[PDB]
Amino acid sequence: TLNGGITDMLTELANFEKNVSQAIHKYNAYRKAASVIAKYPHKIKSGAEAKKLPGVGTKIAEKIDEFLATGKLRKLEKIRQDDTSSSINFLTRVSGIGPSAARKFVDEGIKTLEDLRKNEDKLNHHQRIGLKYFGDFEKRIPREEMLQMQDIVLNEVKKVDSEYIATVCGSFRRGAESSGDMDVLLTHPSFTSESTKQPKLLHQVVEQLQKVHFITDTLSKGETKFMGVCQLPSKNDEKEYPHRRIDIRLIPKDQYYCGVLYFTGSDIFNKNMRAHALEKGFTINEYTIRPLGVTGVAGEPLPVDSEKDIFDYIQWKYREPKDRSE
DNA sequence: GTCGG
DNA sequence: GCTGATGCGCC
DNA sequence: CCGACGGCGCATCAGC
Ligand SMILES: Nc1ccn([C@H]2C[C@H](O)[C@@H](COP(=O)(O)OP(=O)(O)OP(=O)(O)O)O2)c(=O)n1
Ligand SMILES: [Cl-]
Ligand SMILES: [Cl-]
Ligand SMILES: [Cl-]
Ligand SMILES: [Mg+2]
Ligand SMILES: [Mg+2]
Ligand SMILES: [Mg+2]
Ligand code: NA
Ligand code: NA
Ligand code: NA
Repeated sequence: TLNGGITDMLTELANFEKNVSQAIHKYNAYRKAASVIAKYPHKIKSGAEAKKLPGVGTKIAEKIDEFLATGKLRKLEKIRQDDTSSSINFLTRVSGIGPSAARKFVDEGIKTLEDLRKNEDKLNHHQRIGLKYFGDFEKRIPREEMLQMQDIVLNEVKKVDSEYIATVCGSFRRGAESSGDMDVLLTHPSFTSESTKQPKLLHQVVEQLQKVHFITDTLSKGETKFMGVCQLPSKNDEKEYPHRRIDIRLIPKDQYYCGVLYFTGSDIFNKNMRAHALEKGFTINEYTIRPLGVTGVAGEPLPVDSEKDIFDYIQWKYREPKDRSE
């Protein structure tokens, strides 16, 4: 793609800052620069040209100058040749191992998948699951399979109570031809900002999905969020489907539009949308859009009747989910 | 790492 | 148990 | 050691 060299470089640096340096703001700066550069509709011919974009400063402009001149960056060469860095970065790819645990493990000489397997007693349940399905979770899900999964989920939710409404969000709702995982937004009339009437509204759905063997394991679970694992059933003498990650989020029904905006993403579109909201004097989360009063504190939630209404408050032209991907 | 108070 | 900080994760 | 930077759910740890 156009300017793919540059956005790959900046992404790789981003992941280094997050996973090795533990520098989440440098991670976020590298993410933002890559984002702006990717939507820039010309070939970047210099770092100066790039510097003009919001989120590109001197140091990134200089890196872009090097890469444009040489087709590589020495900094990233050194990082790739550092075995310790590589090991730490690699371990964070296990679901449940973040930058902190990855550094702890590598400090104790645990550097490979083999090592994690030999030292399974050192892992929490989440991590054990991340490891068990490490290969599967590296793979994307074709949209064809996402359709089957949607259909299993909607049907089983329908069977618990026909008043539930389940919406597959994330990259799927953005129309992607493959997805990293399944993200499901769930609402029920009994759960609103004003009132929780039923207990166990999420629980009911999860247990039903476990009962039909769709959901296979649980990473974490509370009253409104479920993180876990699921699997399509497969046909005889045909290899199984990979196990997949699934996220379910129960949102107050009167807050559907804020929730579906959050859960549709992308992640960087969300952060950028929320960033623009702050400079417009608003704050947005998955529940509400609120005005910022001086003293910092946010005021009452503003009424919202559509996804677009949230765009309106901050004066962004509406973006279809298609055009919310990076 | 970048931008803005 | 609490409050608050950290570590994991989600978009 | 200019500080903010998007915002939060679930699990767990420190200091009560
Ligand atoms: N864009 C910047 C740059 C620096 N600082 C901070 C860092 C210091 O804690 C404080 C005062 O730094 P200086 O004395 O360097 O700023 P001066 O304006 O006094 O420098 P000069 O003597 O160049 O005019 O401001 C800031 O708030 N915003
Ligand atoms: Cl940082
Ligand atoms: Cl809403
Ligand atoms: Cl809120
Ligand atoms: Mg997803
Ligand atoms: Mg997800
Ligand atoms: Mg994601
Ligand atoms: Na810039
Ligand atoms: Na991880
Ligand atoms: Na509108």
